[PDB]
Amino acid sequence: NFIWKGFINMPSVAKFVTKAYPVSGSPEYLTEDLPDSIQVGGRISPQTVWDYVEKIKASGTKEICVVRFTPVTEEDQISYTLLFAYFSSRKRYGVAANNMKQVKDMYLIPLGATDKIPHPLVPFDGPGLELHRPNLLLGLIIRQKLKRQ
Repeated sequence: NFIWKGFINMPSVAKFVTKAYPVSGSPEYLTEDLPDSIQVGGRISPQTVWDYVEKIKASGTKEICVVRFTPVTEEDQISYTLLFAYFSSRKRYGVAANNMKQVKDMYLIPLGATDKIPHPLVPFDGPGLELHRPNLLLGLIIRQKLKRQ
């Protein structure tokens, strides 16, 4: 199942619809906690500003929910690729500006072909990403627990 379907809008440049699939959180109903359109507020220094995720981790098998985005239409895939191309070229991450209900901060991570997988997210605990991937935009959010029902 897709956990969330909705828009990812960076004004003018990338505006598109995308489905969100779990990568490092247990998937059981979280569409409640997310709006329909995600406005991209700006940027953040990914290569150094790992530290905020590191500051979050207190325990042993602690997850912050990380999802991958797939565009639903051939049309969405162009805008998708533009937003990816936008951040990947500049070596920055996207940041969401929208009223964040229980989410404090949310980030879009352009993941292309990395030899070492961005280290501070790799321990997934639950699902995970495949080795044969396209260029992917990931959503960085919050989960805790695993098997819900």
